[PDB]
Amino acid sequence: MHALVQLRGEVNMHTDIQDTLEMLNIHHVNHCTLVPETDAYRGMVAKVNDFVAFGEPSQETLETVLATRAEPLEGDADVDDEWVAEHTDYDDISGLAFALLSEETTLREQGLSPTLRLHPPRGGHDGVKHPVKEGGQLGKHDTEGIDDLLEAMR
Amino acid sequence: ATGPRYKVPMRRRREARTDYHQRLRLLKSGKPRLVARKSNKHVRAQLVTLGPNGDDTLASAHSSDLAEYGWEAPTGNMPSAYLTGLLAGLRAQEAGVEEAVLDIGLNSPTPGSKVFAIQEGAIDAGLDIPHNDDVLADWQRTRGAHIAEYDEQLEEPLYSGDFDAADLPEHFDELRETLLDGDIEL
Amino acid sequence: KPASMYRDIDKPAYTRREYITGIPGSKIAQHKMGRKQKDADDYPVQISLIVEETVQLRHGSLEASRLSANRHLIKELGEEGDYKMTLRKFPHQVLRENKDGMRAAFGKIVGTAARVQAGEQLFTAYCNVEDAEHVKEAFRRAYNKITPSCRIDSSPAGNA
Amino acid sequence: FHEMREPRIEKVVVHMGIGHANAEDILGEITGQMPVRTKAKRTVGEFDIREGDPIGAKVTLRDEMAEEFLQTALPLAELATSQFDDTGNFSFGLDVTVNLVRPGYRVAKRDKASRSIPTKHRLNPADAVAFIESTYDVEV
Amino acid sequence: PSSNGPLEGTRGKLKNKPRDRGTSPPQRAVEEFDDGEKVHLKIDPSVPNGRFHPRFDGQTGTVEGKQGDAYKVDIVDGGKEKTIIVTAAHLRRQE
RNA sequence: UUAGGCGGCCACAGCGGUGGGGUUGCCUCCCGUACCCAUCCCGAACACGGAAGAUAAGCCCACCAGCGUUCCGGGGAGUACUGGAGUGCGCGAGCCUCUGGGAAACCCGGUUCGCCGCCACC
RNA sequence: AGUGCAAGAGCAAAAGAUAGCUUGACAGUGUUCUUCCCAACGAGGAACGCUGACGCGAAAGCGUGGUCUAGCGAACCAAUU
RNA sequence: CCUGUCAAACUCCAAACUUACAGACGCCGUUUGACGCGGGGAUUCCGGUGCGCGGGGUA
Ligand SMILES: [Cl-]
Ligand SMILES: [Cl-]
Ligand SMILES: [Mg+2]
Ligand SMILES: [Mg+2]
Ligand SMILES: [Mg+2]
Ligand SMILES: [Mg+2]
Ligand SMILES: [Mg+2]
Ligand SMILES: [Mg+2]
Ligand SMILES: [Mg+2]
Ligand code: NA
Ligand code: NA
Ligand code: NA
Ligand code: NA
Ligand SMILES: [Sr+2]
Ligand SMILES: [Sr+2]
Ligand SMILES: [Sr+2]
Ligand SMILES: [Sr+2]
Ligand SMILES: [Sr+2]
Ligand SMILES: [Sr+2]
Ligand SMILES: [Sr+2]
Repeated sequence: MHALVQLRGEVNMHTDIQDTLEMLNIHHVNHCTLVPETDAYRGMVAKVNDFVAFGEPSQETLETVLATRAEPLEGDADVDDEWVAEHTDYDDISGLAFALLSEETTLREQGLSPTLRLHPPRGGHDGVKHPVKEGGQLGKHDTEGIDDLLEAMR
Repeated sequence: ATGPRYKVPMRRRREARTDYHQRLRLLKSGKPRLVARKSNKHVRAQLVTLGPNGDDTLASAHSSDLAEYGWEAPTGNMPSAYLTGLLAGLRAQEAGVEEAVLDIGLNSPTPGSKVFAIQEGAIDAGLDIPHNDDVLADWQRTRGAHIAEYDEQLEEPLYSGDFDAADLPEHFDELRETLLDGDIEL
Repeated sequence: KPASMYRDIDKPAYTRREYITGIPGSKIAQHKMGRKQKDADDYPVQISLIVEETVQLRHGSLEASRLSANRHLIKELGEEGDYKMTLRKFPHQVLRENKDGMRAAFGKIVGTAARVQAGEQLFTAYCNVEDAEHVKEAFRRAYNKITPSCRIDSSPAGNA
Repeated sequence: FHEMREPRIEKVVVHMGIGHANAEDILGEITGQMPVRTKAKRTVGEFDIREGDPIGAKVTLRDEMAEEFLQTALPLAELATSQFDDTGNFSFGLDVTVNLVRPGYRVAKRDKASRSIPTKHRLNPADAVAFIESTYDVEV
Repeated sequence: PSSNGPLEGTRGKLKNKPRDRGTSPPQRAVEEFDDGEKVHLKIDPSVPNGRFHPRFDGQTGTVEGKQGDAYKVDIVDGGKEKTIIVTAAHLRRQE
């Protein structure tokens, strides 16, 4: 399970690349989604590779982001352990986080919006003109790299 | 054989055993083929159908198994050919086959030949086959009369293993008589 | 005519003689020099002139450089010196010139050039350990008559 | 092994390559059977622009007709080793060609499953000069 | 294109690979297909008749009937539905 | 399939080569022209009639790789080329990095001297 | 190689050659594609049918001109069946 | 035999990639009716730039 965060806007990006993001439920810059590591999804992320930042997050990181940005399929009902417990097949965020990472379920399945609307990266990111290996923020990241980004955008 | 661009004919073409152009026209009928063939000593008739991995013979008769019904004569003549066609034909009828198209392979359409005798035999067995009567030898020749007379010009028996001296087309009759009958173990 | 007009590979390959007529003859007098009855294996030294950029070299340039090169090897080793040099490229690319504004512009045929990818050997000489410095000088003169910069690479020759 | 390997005469082809025929009559007598007309191909400067049209005649003899002919024909020539084919054939002269081969040559002349004769079963000049010379005459 | 005939620009698609040169095997020229079957369309260079417009080579249509021995195959050219008359020789079952 | 017929794929099956196989069996070569039929001339072929001989052809069985072909290993080569991205480099033609794909020639070693289907048959 | 003529393509027990026979280069009426990719537009063209009448072949079958892609023309008017 | 070079109108090979159909996942539609169909009304048929691939031209 990889976390996908759009870091480059839609203006001037190929339409088929923009439609792919939308199919992955991301419609805005800084919006994040969790995607299972299937061959079908693999092609999709590989296609949006240059306009996004992705990688597998740590259990803790996921938990932080869920507590801070997860939302109901509808409504403003805050999402916390009690919400999770009184609304999902899990006991708290951790249970959910674990099942997500292990690809046992999806946010939609548990009545949550497929998207995590993150905040701009505190202290800024590494730039959207270069990939990670070159010092940029685009492309696949370390679990640690992805965690650094996701946390700065908590 | 000469190089990458060399064109080798299909196998049955190199072997000079299958005329693919005639084959195609034959298959276009949608009907089974009455495959009439002949050897120096024997004559074979097969009812072949089209299959996924190759043709399918549904019924057949060989001149050899003609003796199996009381045939002490040679098996490479007209009477042999006709009776063999009839035998194969009868068996064809058994398996539910009702019509066919004569496939004489690489033999020539000579009027009165054996491939046509096989066809007349197969037709009498009740099989529907597009044909032309005035290309079939006259009844007597089918019976084997032409050979009897040849033996008349005796001085030395025509046949070695004494099956008889003056030969007998009446034997042809006895055998056909035995085949057109119901009993017969096809 | 300036080579700036043809030095680049900015056009389709135009070599089909069956569809092109009026092609001028090449000015290249010889592609094999020195003792061409002897093999290159018979020499301890093999030095080549390598082009550093991809380009097109008109036959008039091949002839000038090759000439000013072999000419030196002759003046320094003799009209029969124990050496041999080869110009391995041939000018296959036909060149045009539109010589009436831009209407019906397809040019008329005016020459030929050889396409040389960067890193390739244009010339190659084979000599004895003695004449090694003479061939290096022949090439210094040759690369002064062709568009790109070149490397004078010494292949078999560990007599440094 | 030797029986089905010992040579024989396949055909004796007598022919007169003229160039415009009336000569059929003699061949019809010296051989014994009807001759055939010979047509030509390609136009020829030598007033021979007509493609299909009589220009020669030939007679192909087989079995007795062939032998009975050679018996009285062979004595009329002075055979030499050069006059022999690479396949074991020879022609002298009015031309007289003799086609020699081994028994089952039919394998390459029949319609069904025909096949080319292996070089091993192909007659040889040496094996040819023999058979022939071994019957009413001399070699070289 | 310099001209607009049916065989315009079809040098490659209507030329046989050297080893596939020569009369084609009868089997595929007599193959029978059922309505609804998916069939790939590809002209056989060696077979003159029963062809469809070269522009359609590569289509995978649906047999919806017969007209004589030829088959009527349904395809969608871009967004337009079309019916193509084609003999078995130029067809192949899908999968 | 101790030798046959009809095929599918249509060279992995081609080219060339070696060895083995047949008394009433099979296929052949083979013997022979009264008939059906036949050669612009030839029973050569086609067609018909037939068993004195033969396993020399063909054919079938076993096998050889020199040529051609198929596939595989290792090397060439993750090279050449390339879809996506870049305020990376270069006067410039052009190049590079990241991401996703990825050859061809050729060399060396193996594989390949057909596979399969229906019918008939000591 | 040949296959009438551009080019590209097809073809070997043939689509080439020879011989013989024959007039399907036939009448009626369609389906479909093309013309005009997608996407509407005429004449023209092609492939594929049904009906009628025929040719050849033992028969399957082939023949809606020449192996395939050029060789073509509205309304009004005239002549013709 | 060896040795030196090529192809827009060459190809024993051969990508990336584009493309027909289908299944799966994704997205979407069944009160926001998608897909498709019929009808009313248009405007439009001087385009330009960057990037990639080009063809012409010294440019
Ligand atoms: Cl047979
Ligand atoms: Cl069509
Ligand atoms: Mg909401
Ligand atoms: Mg920055
Ligand atoms: Mg092309
Ligand atoms: Mg032997
Ligand atoms: Mg710059
Ligand atoms: Mg008027
Ligand atoms: Mg008139
Ligand atoms: Na004549
Ligand atoms: Na073919
Ligand atoms: Na044998
Ligand atoms: Na029309
Ligand atoms: Sr240019
Ligand atoms: Sr320079
Ligand atoms: Sr004989
Ligand atoms: Sr400059
Ligand atoms: Sr790979
Ligand atoms: Sr035609
Ligand atoms: Sr394209």
